[PDB]
Amino acid sequence: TKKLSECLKRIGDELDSNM
Amino acid sequence: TKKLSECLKRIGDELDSNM
Amino acid sequence: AAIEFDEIVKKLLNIYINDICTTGEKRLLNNYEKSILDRIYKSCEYIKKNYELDFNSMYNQININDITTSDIKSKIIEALLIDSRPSVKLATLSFISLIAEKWGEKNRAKIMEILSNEIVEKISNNGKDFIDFIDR
Amino acid sequence: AAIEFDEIVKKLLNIYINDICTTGEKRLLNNYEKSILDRIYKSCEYIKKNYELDFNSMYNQININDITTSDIKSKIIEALLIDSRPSVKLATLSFISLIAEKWGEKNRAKIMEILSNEIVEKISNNGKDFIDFIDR
Repeated sequence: TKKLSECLKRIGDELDSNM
Repeated sequence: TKKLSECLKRIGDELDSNM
Repeated sequence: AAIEFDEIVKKLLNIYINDICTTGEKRLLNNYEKSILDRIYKSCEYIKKNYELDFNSMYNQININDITTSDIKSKIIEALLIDSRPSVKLATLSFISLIAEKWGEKNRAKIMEILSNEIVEKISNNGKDFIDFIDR
Repeated sequence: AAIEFDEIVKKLLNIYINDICTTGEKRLLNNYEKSILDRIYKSCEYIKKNYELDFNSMYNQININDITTSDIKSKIIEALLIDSRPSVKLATLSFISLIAEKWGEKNRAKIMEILSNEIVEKISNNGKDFIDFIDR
């Protein structure tokens, strides 16, 4: 049901993915 | 005994004194 | 563990968000509201600049003494009680601006609890004459 | 009497002083603290710029619904509960920045009560790794 927790994790994952 | 009330009035008086 | 930077981050976040909130509040204002607010800045900074020595002595009675709040409120409001002149209101506001300017490492709430409630209401009372005193 | 400008003045004073307080808090910081804080601005604005559409949908669940606070806190903190990564912390902070950016006519306290207490503590926990993620 649209978990903001899952979205924030997914955003955080794409963040540290770039180096 | 140094009333801040009296000082603020005196400051306010010198303020509107200038026009 | 690496905990020597925890208090530093904690302090910066309570500054960043407060500055973002202010930006958000300033964002939902029209050109007129922005014009009036700008006049307040220049007006209060002018007083604190030309009446710095006066404010300093008043500040030394309010600050360095370890007395609880609201004592400060009743200390300052007396000028607004007798004289409801816009000049007195502006002078009072400039003084609070000085206090907030010197209490940087103190809690933000310690300054806002002085400004809000009954105090900000009195300065706002008949504020049309207050604006015309500043915007002209 | 002339009372149609009372609420306007009242709103501007709760903006002016808050902006002065922020200036005072920023004034008592060294060059290092200022450097870190500056990195936070550019970092969060970068995320809100490239993840605006993601934040918008998350915002639409949090905002338009008439639900009491702390529900929002438990709604957001869950990401910080499982993952204590600096990337997640930064993503979480950027989202709060968006909320504070859109709630300009709402009370400042409604945003700060979400940030302060337990929430700001978790983001600060092991903040040395948080800074190194931003300042490098």
